[PDB]
Amino acid sequence: NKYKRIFLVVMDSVGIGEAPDAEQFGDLGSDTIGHIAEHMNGLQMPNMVKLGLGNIREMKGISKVEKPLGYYTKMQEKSTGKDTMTGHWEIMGLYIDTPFQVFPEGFPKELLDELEEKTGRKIIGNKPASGTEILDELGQEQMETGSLIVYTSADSVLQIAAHEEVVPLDELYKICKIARELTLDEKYMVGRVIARPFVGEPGNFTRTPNRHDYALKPFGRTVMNELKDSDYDVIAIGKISDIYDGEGVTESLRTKSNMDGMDKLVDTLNMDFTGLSFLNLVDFDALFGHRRDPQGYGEALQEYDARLPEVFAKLKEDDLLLITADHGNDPIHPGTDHTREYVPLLAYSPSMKEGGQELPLRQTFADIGATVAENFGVKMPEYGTSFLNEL
Ligand SMILES: [Mn+2]
Ligand SMILES: [Mn+2]
Ligand SMILES: [Mn+2]
Repeated sequence: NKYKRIFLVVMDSVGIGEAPDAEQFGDLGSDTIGHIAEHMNGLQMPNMVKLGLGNIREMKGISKVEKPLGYYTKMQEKSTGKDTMTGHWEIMGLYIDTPFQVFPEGFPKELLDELEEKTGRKIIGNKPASGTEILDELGQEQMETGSLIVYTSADSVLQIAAHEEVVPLDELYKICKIARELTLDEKYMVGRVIARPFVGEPGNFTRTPNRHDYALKPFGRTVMNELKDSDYDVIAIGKISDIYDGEGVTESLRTKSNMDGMDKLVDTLNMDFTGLSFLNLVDFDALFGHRRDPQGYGEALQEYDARLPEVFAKLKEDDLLLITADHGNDPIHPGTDHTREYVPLLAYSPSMKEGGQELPLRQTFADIGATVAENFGVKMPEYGTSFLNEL
């Protein structure tokens, strides 16, 4: 193998400007990093800059360097959707025609009608809400009626809340499995059905650790599957395992924050493995992009950047670091959805003694999967063109 270990970091939602097909999505003008940089009066990301972020695109506080540490370019999404699952599935070598849906005005009556028809239970709520908001509003009604609180977030999810002392956990799980079947329908296609059991009393409801997720498997066998099948390590950090529903994963490390994600990345650098370590930094999307909070987003990017020099120090000659994103989520954009954007790609190994160069623009995110597959000599994905030889 050219590289013994590849460290792949997805800065979730960290887009680098509207894609050629942004108009289709109502995403004209979208620019995640650029708008944040403007809000911050210049972003402080000296390490990403050293890698060549400004060489991809110059933005406020983010300038090009003469000798970037590694190779750089951006990637264009080929799949139809701009959601997390589509982006990640494409990165690992797939092409996804059918987009996952979001529901800012709640779910269509037709879906909720069938769920009622199959479960024998009434549905209340049917809107985007945090767990706390929806429970304060409807928790008491739920307890008194045995109805199901159905709600969503800004992402492609269908969440079902029920009090553990009113709806048995096992019954809630059965209901979520029914909802999971009904939502395998392109009209209602949600990435994830989530059981949200809760306990307590009016004015004091708490969601329990008995949350269960019902995800769809990737629409194809991914480069991760092939790595696992060839006895390579595939270490998933953060939301990665969930995003792929465990497919191709050999070890999964849960994280609770971006900083914790970087700590686990550091943990994997200290591990003797051969294969892939794959981190998702989710705070960018979950805490800042969807909440349209450019200040919080900017601070998070600066916090992430400050962690990088330790990563640089731990990389070996036969390690490769890949940093990218899965879509945009411009925190100064209308609405709460993601934005259709190019994503940055930075590829760095300490063995690049003379620094890196510009790569041709990646015409699909699957170019990452193809590169990983070629490196480890496993079956090449159907989509994607490897840039391994360019490095
Ligand atoms: Mn938009
Ligand atoms: Mn995402
Ligand atoms: Mn999102």
